[PDB]
Amino acid sequence: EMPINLTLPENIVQGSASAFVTFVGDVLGLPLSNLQNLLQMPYGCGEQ
Amino acid sequence: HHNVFLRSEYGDVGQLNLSEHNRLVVQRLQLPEVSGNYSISINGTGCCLVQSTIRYNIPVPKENSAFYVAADSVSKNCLNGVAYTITITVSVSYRGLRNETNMVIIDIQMLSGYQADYPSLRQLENSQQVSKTEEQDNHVFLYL
Ligand SMILES: *[C@@H]1O[C@H](CO)[C@@H](O)[C@H](O)[C@H]1NC(C)=O
Ligand SMILES: *[C@@H]1O[C@H](CO)[C@@H](O)[C@H](O)[C@H]1NC(C)=O
Ligand SMILES: *[C@@H]1O[C@H](CO)[C@@H](O)[C@H](O)[C@H]1NC(C)=O
Ligand SMILES: *[C@@H]1O[C@H](CO)[C@@H](O)[C@H](O)[C@H]1NC(C)=O
Repeated sequence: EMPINLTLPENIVQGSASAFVTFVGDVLGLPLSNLQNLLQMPYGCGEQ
Repeated sequence: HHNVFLRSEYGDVGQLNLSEHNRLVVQRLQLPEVSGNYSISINGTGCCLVQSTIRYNIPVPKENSAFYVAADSVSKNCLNGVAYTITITVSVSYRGLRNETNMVIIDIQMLSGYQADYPSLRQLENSQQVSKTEEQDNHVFLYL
């Protein structure tokens, strides 16, 4: 029965705030539909 | 078997069920109040993951010592306010205690209604300072 420990930082831009909760039926289920986009950081190299 | 449910001090937000069918699809929840006091619970037998994320924007927190960057720009054809052509120049330096730095990525967001100069980007490329350029979704990425 755990609460959610959320605290928006001070000096925050008004209107830009969203609280999301993600649930998965399997432990390794989240990295399935986002395989092309595991990370928002851009690509461009061989290791990337 | 899993049944999960979220509560606030005013009511129950969500009541979801996880079973053999509901195993590979992700469940999305969005809190209507961003500063509330919520509590989740999962009941049943098995193993599950819970993720809680907060998304916001901050106004360029350049107040502490960090990987030093100083960005500015100049105009050349300034006319009646808005200038048709802009010239962006940035300065980068490293101030950490590490031995030596690795490859770095610089991202510049376009100033609202503008677009990249492809000849300028390719001139930067053929000059030997940036090994890769990229432009997409009004962000220009240079890989140093
Ligand atoms: C989590 O709880 C701590 C109290 O131990 C609090 O200082 C913090 O602001 C809360 N939120 C985050 C995101 O750490
Ligand atoms: C179990 O999940 C199914 C999915 O449709 C649905 O009947 C309901 O959400 C759950 N049933 C329960 C908790 O009895
Ligand atoms: C929210 O609920 C928590 C539960 O422990 C408690 O701090 C209090 O009842 C509420 N806090 C508020 C309304 O700031
Ligand atoms: C870090 O490692 C480098 C070797 O690459 C060498 O200069 C020294 O052993 C270390 N310290 C500094 C300040 O570079």
